[PDB]
Amino acid sequence: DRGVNTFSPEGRLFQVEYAIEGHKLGSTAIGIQTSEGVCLAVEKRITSPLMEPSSIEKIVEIDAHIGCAMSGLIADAKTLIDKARVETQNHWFTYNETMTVESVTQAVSNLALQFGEEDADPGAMSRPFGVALLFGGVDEKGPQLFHMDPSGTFVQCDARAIGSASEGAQSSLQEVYHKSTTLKEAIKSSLIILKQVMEEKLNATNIELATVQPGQNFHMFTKEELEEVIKDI
Amino acid sequence: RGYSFSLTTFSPSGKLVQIEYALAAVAGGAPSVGIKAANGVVLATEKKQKSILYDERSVHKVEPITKHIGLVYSGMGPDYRVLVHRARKLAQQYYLVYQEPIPTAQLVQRVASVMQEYTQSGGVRPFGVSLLICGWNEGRPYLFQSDPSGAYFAWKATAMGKNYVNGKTFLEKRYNEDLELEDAIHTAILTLKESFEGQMTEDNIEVGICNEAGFRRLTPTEVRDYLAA
Amino acid sequence: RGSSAGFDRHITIFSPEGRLYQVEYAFKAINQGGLTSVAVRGKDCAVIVTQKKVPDKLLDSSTVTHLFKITENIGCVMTGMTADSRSQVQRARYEAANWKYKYGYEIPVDMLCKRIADISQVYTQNAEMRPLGCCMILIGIDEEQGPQVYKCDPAGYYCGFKATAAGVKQTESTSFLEKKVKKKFDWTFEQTVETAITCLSTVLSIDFKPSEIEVGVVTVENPKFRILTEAEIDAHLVAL
Amino acid sequence: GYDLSASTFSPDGRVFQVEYAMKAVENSSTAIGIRCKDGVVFGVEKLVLSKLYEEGSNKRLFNVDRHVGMAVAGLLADARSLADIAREEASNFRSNFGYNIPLKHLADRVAMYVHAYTLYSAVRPFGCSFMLGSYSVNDGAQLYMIDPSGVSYGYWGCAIGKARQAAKTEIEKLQMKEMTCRDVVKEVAKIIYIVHDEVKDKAFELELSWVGELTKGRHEIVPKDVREEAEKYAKESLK
Amino acid sequence: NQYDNDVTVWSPQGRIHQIEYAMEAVKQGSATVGLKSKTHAVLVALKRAQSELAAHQKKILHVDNHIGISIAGLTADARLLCNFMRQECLDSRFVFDRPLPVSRLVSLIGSKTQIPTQRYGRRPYGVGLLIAGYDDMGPHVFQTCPSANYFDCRAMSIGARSQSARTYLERHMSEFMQCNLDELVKHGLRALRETLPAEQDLTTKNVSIGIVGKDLEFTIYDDDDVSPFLDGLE
Amino acid sequence: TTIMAVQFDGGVVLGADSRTTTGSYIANRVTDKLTPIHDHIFCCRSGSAADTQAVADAVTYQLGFHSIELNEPPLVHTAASLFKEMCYRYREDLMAGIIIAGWDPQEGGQVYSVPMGGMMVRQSFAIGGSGSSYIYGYVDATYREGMTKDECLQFTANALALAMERDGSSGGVIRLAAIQQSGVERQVLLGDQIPKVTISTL
Amino acid sequence: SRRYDSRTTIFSPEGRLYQVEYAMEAIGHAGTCLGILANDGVLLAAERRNIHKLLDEVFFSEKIYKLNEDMACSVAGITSDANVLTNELRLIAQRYLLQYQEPIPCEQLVTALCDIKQAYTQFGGKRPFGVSLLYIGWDKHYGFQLYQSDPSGNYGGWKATCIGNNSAAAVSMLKQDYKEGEMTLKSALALAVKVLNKTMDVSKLSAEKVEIATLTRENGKTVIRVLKQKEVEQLIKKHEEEEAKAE
Amino acid sequence: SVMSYNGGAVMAMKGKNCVAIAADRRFGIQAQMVTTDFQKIFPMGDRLYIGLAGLATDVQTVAQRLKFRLNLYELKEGRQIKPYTLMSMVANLLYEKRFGPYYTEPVIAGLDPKTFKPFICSLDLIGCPMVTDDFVVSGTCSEQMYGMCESLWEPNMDPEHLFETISQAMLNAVDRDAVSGMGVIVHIIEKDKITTRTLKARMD
Repeated sequence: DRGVNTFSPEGRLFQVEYAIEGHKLGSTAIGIQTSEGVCLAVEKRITSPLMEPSSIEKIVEIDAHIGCAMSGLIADAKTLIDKARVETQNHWFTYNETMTVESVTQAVSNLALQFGEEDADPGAMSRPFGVALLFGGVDEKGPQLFHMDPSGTFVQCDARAIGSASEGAQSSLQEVYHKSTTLKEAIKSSLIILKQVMEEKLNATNIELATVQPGQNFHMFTKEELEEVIKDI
Repeated sequence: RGYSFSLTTFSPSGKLVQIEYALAAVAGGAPSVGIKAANGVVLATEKKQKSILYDERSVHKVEPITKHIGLVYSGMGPDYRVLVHRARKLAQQYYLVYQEPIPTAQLVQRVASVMQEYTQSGGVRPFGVSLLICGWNEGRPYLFQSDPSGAYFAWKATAMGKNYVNGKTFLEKRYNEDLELEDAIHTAILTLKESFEGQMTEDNIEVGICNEAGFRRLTPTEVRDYLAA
Repeated sequence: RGSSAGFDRHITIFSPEGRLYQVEYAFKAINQGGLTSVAVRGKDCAVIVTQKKVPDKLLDSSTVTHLFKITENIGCVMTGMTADSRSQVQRARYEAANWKYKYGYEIPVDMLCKRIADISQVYTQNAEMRPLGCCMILIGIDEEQGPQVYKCDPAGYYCGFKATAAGVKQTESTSFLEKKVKKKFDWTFEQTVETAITCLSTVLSIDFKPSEIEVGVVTVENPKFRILTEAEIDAHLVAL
Repeated sequence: GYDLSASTFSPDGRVFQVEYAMKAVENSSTAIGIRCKDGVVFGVEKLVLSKLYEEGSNKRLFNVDRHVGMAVAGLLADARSLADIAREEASNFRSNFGYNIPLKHLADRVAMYVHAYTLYSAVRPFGCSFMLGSYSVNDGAQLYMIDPSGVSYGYWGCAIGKARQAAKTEIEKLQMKEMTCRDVVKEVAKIIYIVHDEVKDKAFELELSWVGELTKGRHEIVPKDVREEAEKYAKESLK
Repeated sequence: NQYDNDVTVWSPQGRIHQIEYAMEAVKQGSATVGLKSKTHAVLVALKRAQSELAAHQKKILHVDNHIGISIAGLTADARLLCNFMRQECLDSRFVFDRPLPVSRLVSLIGSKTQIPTQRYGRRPYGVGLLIAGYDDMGPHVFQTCPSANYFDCRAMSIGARSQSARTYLERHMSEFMQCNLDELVKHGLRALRETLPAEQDLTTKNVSIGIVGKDLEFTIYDDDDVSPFLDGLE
Repeated sequence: TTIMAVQFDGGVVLGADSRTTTGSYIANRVTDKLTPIHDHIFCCRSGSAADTQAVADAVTYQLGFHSIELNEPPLVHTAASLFKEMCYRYREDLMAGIIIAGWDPQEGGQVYSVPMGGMMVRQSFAIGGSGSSYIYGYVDATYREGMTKDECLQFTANALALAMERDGSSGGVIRLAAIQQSGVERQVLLGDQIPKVTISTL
Repeated sequence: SRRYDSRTTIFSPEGRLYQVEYAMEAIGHAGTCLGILANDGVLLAAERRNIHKLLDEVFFSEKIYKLNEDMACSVAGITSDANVLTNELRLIAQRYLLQYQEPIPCEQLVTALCDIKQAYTQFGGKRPFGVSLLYIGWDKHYGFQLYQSDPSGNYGGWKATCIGNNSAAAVSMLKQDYKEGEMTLKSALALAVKVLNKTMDVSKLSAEKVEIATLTRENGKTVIRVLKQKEVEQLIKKHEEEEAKAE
Repeated sequence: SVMSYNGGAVMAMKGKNCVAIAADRRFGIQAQMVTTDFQKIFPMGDRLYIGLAGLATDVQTVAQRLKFRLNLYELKEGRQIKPYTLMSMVANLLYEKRFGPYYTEPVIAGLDPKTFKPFICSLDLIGCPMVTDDFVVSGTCSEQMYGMCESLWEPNMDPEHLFETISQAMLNAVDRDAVSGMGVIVHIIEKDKITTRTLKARMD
């Protein structure tokens, strides 16, 4: 009936309005920014006990100081991840220094809306992407956490939650968060809310957690340390 | 810059109705007739002008392609002209490569390939014309027919246009295999005469022949003598 | 009468009868302007006449012309849509110049007509564009035959004539000219201007003034295409 | 279903897309032109919507070349596109042939460009009409007018806009063939003030331009003293 | 009900519903305000309250040393336009070793914006702008539209509920020329205060302020750099 | 080759020889180096025969189209500008020195030089070709302002005879062309009618 | 434009491809063709569809199309598409021979053609070819073979298949009279004649409503030979005799 | 020179309803022999052969492209090609590479498929066809076999005398060439027979 580019009586871009609805059917993720680093955490949502749980990777590493956590169409997110990696490596090659979380979020947001079906390119996209992202990292100003939408609007947050239970996850994050946290209380509360909202039982193989801090690199939690933390809680 | 999708598609029963409709268009042209004899072929058409104002000499329906091939049509004239032009080009390319005159069967195959290309490309309709090809090579006369779809046959006596059913029903009876070219002309003319609704004249019809010496369309002075009998 | 199935009346595809309705509509577009042309060829001359009805008197009527020059010895008269006809005249001029450049001599009238006709046949086949809604008439002197008069149409059909007539009153304006090719070769002498003006006036009842027509001329004595002046037109009109 | 494309004849042989792009013009504010012995004079009733804008915004008189003016009516974005095309046409002509382009040739070139947008489904026709005007010691004054369909005729005075009916009716009672620009300018001011509606539209701006022998063949804008006097005369005449 | 989908279809009234809808998109955004005096031009914007936790936005961007803009509408399209304007100014300085006139910049922007509105399978840029610059001829407050026509104005406000700011502006335009910079900016903040509902007053982190002038480049004022301007609005 | 043209009040006069060589052999001895570009415009050709023929043809075609669509006779300046455009675009592949002369209702007779390089200039009289270098002093000492048609014809014939009697690549007959508002005039000065100048004896 | 598009290359609400489903039904009504594999060679046997008296039998066959020195095929469906496919097959075989200086194997030929048939169902906007093919051949590795393709673009090796009209009953009766490994060429001809005699609605065969080709190896050479009318008549007489004798 | 880099010598002669073609076997590089069984004559048809001389890589390439095109032609038309038609096709193939050409000079010899009338012809590197009525040569000892054929040739010869003459010519021609030899093979294309022979030559 319509084309892909078609405003509505409210100027809304139907296809983007649908790609946004494609996100309320994903598994919840959570990021939180502290004065000592950032932490990301996402539910794995295992289907049946025959599926290997070490094969669900929803928190990848963009560079030695930036990590990403996605939700939506994990098949779509991979081109974005690849292009972000390539851009960071190009910036290193040219300027002999590390890129910034702001610049990476901005360069990735410029691929959104670049779709169409006539006089676009030799091989071009035919629809918008269906993935929301969450970047974290440290740079010359400290820990930062950004958020990206399929429309191409990126913001800077300190505690954001994306997914199918976010309208309930933020209602607790806004009460829990304060400007005087430490990363440890951050991790504890980020686990408590997950447990609060999930459908299964929060054990040490159906979740994921990583952290970046001014001293170290991007580091993923182990089934040893993770288990200890869960048990400790 | 042009459409890229097909305009001819399959139907729930497997038909191609655009080709069926191009055939319905062909079924409403003017009658054509071809008859292969022991030493030549004969093409005969109905060139009936709308009114006396039209200058008859300017436009012809029986055209040559090389020194030994000629064809007629039924259907749509503006499409017939495109087909004639491309057939002439095809014959010239063959002669350029092989330094030999093209045979009638190769000519018909290449023309039918073009007509088939116009059933599966993007944003075009099929031709609304069927052809009747004539030729002579290696001591033998040929006579083919090409359809709007791209399928060609080989005949001894056929008929196109309006009233083709009765045309071939009458054509089957008289046809002999020993028939000379001069006595075949009478049958070709007579077949046309069955459905004319008028009076025959040296400007109502066109007639072309092809024998050992090449293709040529008869002149009205000769059509007069042939019509006298 | 003729049924329809699908997108028949919107694009150039066959109807269940093989009729191409979208080309029968450009013929009706021809009758939109509201003019009428008449061309007559004689034993040594070809003549064009054209109605000249300007709407009201603020236009510079020295610019409202339906007569055009293609080469020195070829002239033309259009009927139908104005901008379409301008584009067709430009195309004919380019074709006529390219022929001379390629082959060293001047293009004949029938060759030019056939070129324009096969250019239009393509609009009848591809579906992304529309046919041009205009007719064309050409005249000229052939060094071998003499006077020639040809006419195209939006379908790609390009017959040749003894005396044509295109426009709104085509049928009756040709029914009149039918009766006069009986004898005397339709007055085959330089005064076929009389025949043309009479045929244009008989079914219009205007008895035109000295400036509501345009006439053009080619002759065997002088081959170039000339446009006769108002005084010359007036003298013929006065004689009538 | 015949109203959606410029590649579909109606069952009666019409093109409704061009017919609609013409309504687009048939409801826009009026502009007139008057040819004279010495030269041409353009005049447009420029509408001021709100106080906030600076006077001088949304000009409708351009300079296509150093001897050609231009007045527009309709969608101003399409108008600016056409003005760039015309500037392009004149500059190429001078670089090819070494002298200035005739108005007859320019109008022919721009009308062909406009008409090319009336045949295909991939584009839409322009929604603006315009007038040209020049002056050359060779051919004197000139005046043309191109439509959204691409037709271009020569005139003595034209009235594109919404009040074309009332504008043309009053301009025909003028005897322009003997007047001069100084004597025409006043008439343009008067007729525009007459045709102007002062109910729907409350306030309007007036700008004028001319090209003739007094400007040595260069298109200009009417100086401020002449304009003030013209406005006063028009007001006095109106009562 | 068949003319409201493509940008190359006229209605029986000679209108383009697609271009219309793309304008109704621009009305969704938060209001902005611009105005100019004898020697300075000023932009002031209202950063919208997105949520209880996120840093608000970026609504004013540098284009060049003398030009700055402020957007309302699709931010992706807005920064796509900003990149083109930046390249235009850079190209200018490379070829002629001088700056660009704001008028010629806006000409290029309009000519670029118009092309999409005519071809098949394309859509208009859904973003309105407000440009401010300084040149040989003084300040300029141009404004653009999704339909490619642009305007020139003494003072203009775009966004949702900007009708009240526009009324205040015209009602007080009588003194913008003579007024000083401090006086000029306050006139802007009052006008911007007009569009806000009853439950909210300007604070110190939901407003931005841009300034360009005679002896001064384009500058943006941060969260607590706008404090010297909001001290008197009683 | 020795081509020449001089300007008088009402039109110009053109002239040329007729010999086409190949090294030291005469391939054609009745060549016609004056070609009509339009009804009232001509051009003299020197240099490479194939180049000059091709450029004359292209310019002829362009100018005919231009004039038929503008609906008036064209200008000598327009012809010279088309020549200059082509000669400058292909300046490294072509070898052509042209002289354009004609008549237009707006300025009458003009003469334009386009030497190899693609530069344009208006002149009162112009000489070009391989043998033109032998008569520079003669045209400098003989020209006088405001001459008539017969004096121009005599001037051109004498200069061309002096060039042909010294240049080894020139000879044959003289071809003249006076162009005016009436039409074109072509004559040949062959054999014994070549104006003989006295050769020193003893 | 989008209004006139017909969308030939999309999925159905149940995972089907409607254009291919309709081309298969087109191929459903064509002339009967049948193949049979044996110990010493393969054979094809088609049915003549155009039987008009006024025709001409200039060609050595109507539906055979020798593709190479070792292979041959036969078609059912649309002749116009069949011609394109046959030209393509010849070009593929010659390109293989040019690159390797050996003849091509039959499975490689069939594969390279089915790729082209498949690329018409996934992108391009065109319609697909409405043609089914049978192939016969001989190569170094596997000897006598017999394949079959279809509009979608998938093939398969067989021992006795049949396409066209009433191919269902043809295969049904083929299953009960074919015995693997013991069939010779003569028993193959007998079974082919006796299957064609029934699966054709006419009263009895005519030796001109049929068309028969074989393939053998003789003296290290492949021979592809179309049988003649007299041979076919003799075979029909033999079939008539034995069948009559039983009852 | 490039066409003297591998050596070679081809020869064709015409008789009374019979043709004969011959070549040498040596394959070598500038001054050193590698093998002695190189093939330079190719069976394009039932009674239609072609012989190639020059650069050996181009000999092989041109033979393979020609076989490509001839297979396609005989499958499309339905019959065998004629000697005259084959010559035109080869000339077209060689002229397609007018700039950057193959270094090979072909020779054709066949019998008319319906009149059994002989045919000999040779082409130059660019595709210039010259048809003769006595004999053609090509290779590095062209002048030597010219001198032999002009003296030994007679009109209306039998196959026996034709074989004797072509063999006696090739032997003495290549006995005076440094980069040709190692044996000679002779094909005799009669009406119903094609006899092949190998002569005993010198191996130095």
